[PDB]
Amino acid sequence: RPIMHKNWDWEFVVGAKAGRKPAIQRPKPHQWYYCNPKYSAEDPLPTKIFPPHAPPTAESLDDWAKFRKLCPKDPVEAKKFRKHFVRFLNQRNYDWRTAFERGLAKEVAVAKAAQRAEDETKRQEAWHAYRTAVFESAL
Amino acid sequence: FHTGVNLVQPIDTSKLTRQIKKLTLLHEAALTVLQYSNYCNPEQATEILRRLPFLMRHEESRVLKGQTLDPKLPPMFHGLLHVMGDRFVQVFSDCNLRQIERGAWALAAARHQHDGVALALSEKLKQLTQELLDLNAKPFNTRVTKPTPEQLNSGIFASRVLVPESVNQLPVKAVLPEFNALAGIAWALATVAGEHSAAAAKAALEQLAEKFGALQVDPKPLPDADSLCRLAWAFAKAGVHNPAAVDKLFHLAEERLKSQLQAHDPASGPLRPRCTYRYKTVRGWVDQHFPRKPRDSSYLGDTAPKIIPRDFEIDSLGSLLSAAALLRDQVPVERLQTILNLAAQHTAASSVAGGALQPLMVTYEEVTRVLAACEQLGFRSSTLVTPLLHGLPMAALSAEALSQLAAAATLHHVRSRTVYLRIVRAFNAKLSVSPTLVAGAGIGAEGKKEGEAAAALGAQLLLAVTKAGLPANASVSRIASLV
Amino acid sequence: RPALTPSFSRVSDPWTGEKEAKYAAPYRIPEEVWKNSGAPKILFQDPWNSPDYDEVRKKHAVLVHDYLKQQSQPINVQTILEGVNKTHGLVLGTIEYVTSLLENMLWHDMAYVVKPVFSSPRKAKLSKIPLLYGANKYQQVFRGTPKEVAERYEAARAKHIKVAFTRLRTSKTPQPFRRRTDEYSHVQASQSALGLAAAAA
Amino acid sequence: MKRGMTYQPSRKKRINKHGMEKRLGTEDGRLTILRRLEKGRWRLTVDMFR
Amino acid sequence: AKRLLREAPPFTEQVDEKNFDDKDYLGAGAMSNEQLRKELEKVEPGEAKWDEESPLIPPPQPRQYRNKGHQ
RNA sequence: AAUCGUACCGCAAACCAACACAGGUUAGUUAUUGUAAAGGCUGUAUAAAACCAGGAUAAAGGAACUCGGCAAAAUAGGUUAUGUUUUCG
Ligand SMILES: [Mg+2]
Ligand SMILES: [Mg+2]
Ligand SMILES: [Mg+2]
Repeated sequence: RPIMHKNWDWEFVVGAKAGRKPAIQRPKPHQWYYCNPKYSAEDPLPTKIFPPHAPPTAESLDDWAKFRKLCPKDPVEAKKFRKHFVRFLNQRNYDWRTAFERGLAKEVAVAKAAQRAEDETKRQEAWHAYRTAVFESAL
Repeated sequence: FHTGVNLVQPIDTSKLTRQIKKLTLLHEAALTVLQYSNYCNPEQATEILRRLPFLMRHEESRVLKGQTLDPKLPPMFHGLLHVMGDRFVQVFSDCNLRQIERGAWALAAARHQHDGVALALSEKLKQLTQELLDLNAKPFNTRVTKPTPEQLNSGIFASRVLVPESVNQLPVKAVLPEFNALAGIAWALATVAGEHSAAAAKAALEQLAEKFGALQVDPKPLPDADSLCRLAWAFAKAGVHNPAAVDKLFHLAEERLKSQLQAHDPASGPLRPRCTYRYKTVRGWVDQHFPRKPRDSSYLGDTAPKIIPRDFEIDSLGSLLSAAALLRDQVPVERLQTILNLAAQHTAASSVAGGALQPLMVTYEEVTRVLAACEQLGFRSSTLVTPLLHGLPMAALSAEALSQLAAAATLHHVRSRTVYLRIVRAFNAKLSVSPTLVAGAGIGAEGKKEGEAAAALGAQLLLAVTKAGLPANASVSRIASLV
Repeated sequence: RPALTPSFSRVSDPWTGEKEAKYAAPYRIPEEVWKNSGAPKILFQDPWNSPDYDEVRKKHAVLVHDYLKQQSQPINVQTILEGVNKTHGLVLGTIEYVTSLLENMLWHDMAYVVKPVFSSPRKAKLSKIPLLYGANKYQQVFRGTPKEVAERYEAARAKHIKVAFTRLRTSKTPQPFRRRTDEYSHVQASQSALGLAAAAA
Repeated sequence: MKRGMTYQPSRKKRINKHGMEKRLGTEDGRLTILRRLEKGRWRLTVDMFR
Repeated sequence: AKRLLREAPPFTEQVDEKNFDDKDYLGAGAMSNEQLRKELEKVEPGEAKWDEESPLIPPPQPRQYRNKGHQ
């Protein structure tokens, strides 16, 4: 079994394409796997739950092993300690999405600006050729 | 004031500082380095260099039990050092003494050779040699209130928050207060020196050796054991020939070892080194000579001290003695013998509490490093080896290592039945049958030994035991029968 | 690739304060011949901006900034214009354009200006003596010349110590705390690989 | 102040205050159940479901 | 909120800065096996006695951590 | 290793107010120097009445207004040699 899933339909992830379960509009972390349009029953199930936005460097994380070492011995403090650890894990899923959305926005803006420069260059070159023809025609 | 589009710099200084302090992976470091390496001031450029050696070790430890390190990382680690090395040279003229220490150490620690840095360090070492070895020299002061125009070029004061600084009262009667700073820089110059910068590095070090030898005073706080080792290896690597300087350096090491033993009372407990205990404070950090009690803070999550050793330890004795073997010809025999005896006394006293033996844990790498120096120096002593064997675990060692250890103990005339039994018992449990004897692998050696190789290891162990004179036991009898 | 004005005396600068076009006809003609003839003006000059309008402006600022770093004393805008043109050639046309670049540097603390001392506000307003500009080797967080920056830092340092101990006395943390937000996702990992490929190439 | 918000729903409160287990715990509650059986109401308690 | 009353628990990546080894040592040019055999044979079989040891010897004690002064 | 929750709304046109109600509704997180990344949202067709509501400007005078400086306006901030009163803070 792999640790992370690698085959995602990126049109579905960004939002241009509908999912395999259109009734679900905002998948949960454990619902992403079965909402993927490229779902297959032959692929082995990953051993951990990650969203499509997670980086490939998360395969070396072991969070519950560290939690046990930090476990307080007083049950009253232990319950609150565990509650904050679960809060930390859930928030980490939505930090990845925010970074994912900001990172893609910068790449899109760069590409759009580059196209704008090329279009103006072609228009100016075409006009210059037309201007030259006018002078040549008039001798 | 810093709102809008900056036509000169792509990233604001304050934001760049935030990213540097927020680094935990090499990929994140590569993202920052490959984009804004040309806009870092000396404070930012040197901070990245110090972190990189630690980030490389962290990733090697992130690998789980059944995984392996990504092969693309080590090439990237050296790629980032080279890029930062170039920027270090560009801003080298605006660094402080402390900043130069950070940048030089990072490259030397990573064993990355850079001609540009070596040439820059060579000129700096010459300038600092005549200033830091002067008798009328003052310690470096971090309490700056109104910086000079040249201090504004270091980038320390371009901050929107409080700048941490040491709160200690600087000594006013210290001799050569910055000797440790000079020793580290010289060692880095030797290590970072390349093929085209070797001549310049050697010339600068030779002048330092002559100045060091022609000195009639000793620093009031004696140089740390780590600094002494670094300076000794700076001469050894560079090939500097100066018996006067070499002898003086070993004299300081001898003096420090005696002082530690003189001021030790065995009734208190096993010998331990003197260290500097650094704690976090409101305005920065404070250094103490003795530890505090454990404390619970309402705001800090960690109140533990940073321990910076000053006296010698087994780790440093294996590096100082290594340098001595390289520089044997330049050291009088009398001084070498005195240091060797002091080293044995330091080891014996560090693992004894009250009237009973209390072994101190050591690793196999450390033991081999110490023994290798002794073999080169031809020093045989049972008071230095016996403490090392008691504190050495013998559960994960290969069969070959156990055989070598038994031979070493016999040659050093170690007389302890417990040590011999712990070795033969471990060796017997690793010698398996099938009709071919197989010797298991382990930390000590790579691979397994089968057939004659296993028999040879058994014969050597039996020969060592027979010379030692151990009474017959089950473990030895089984080994003899198999071999 | 600087272009000359129709008078063939200077180059046009990329900013909104430039009221002169770029001559672009295939043949060189005096202004008086074609300006009053009645022909369309777009046949002789280009009144628009270049496709690289933003990139050119950034390059010009770096040239001005680097030249100031090489200077050892504050100088006038006229000296800056002559020095840059001599070093690289005819690339800047007016002192007003250089002033606009300097204002951006002043705002972000990449440069500083030395102002005279006047006895009354009205004398200061009516004064016409040119100003002197310098440059910071690295970006700072305080305004003014290096002497002024040092004074401002000293006041700031005292305030920081005052605030930290007041917080401790009133049972607050001496130093504010936050949580570390993870800003490394799959997009960032792919950007790093792209960066290495470009650097290798 | 604006009035008319005297109902603040709570599922645990509703079951504990008017549930079948509560009505069967006292003699008066048992009499209430009989009265509702006599009148022939289809739902006896707010707590009832199939 | 954004403002914490104390340091957050160590749930993020923790980079360790303890016990960093960067010292220089000798090579691995040790003696050959045959040389060791010759040395052992040359050892005189001195009939000495063993030292008087305590009946129970405690196991090795771990060493305390160390840092560097390049802060 | 079984069992129950997992769709959608959740400062709201979906919950409490008879309503697609300018009201009420707990906790956790995020960008931003003088600003502000991500994400989210969107109004039948005109105009040169009186009058009403919420703003802006105003010559000379400056409380003459009125039960009443109601409302509106106003250098509003910081450091002071000296003096007064104190329960001495
Ligand atoms: Mg949902
Ligand atoms: Mg008026
Ligand atoms: Mg009146």
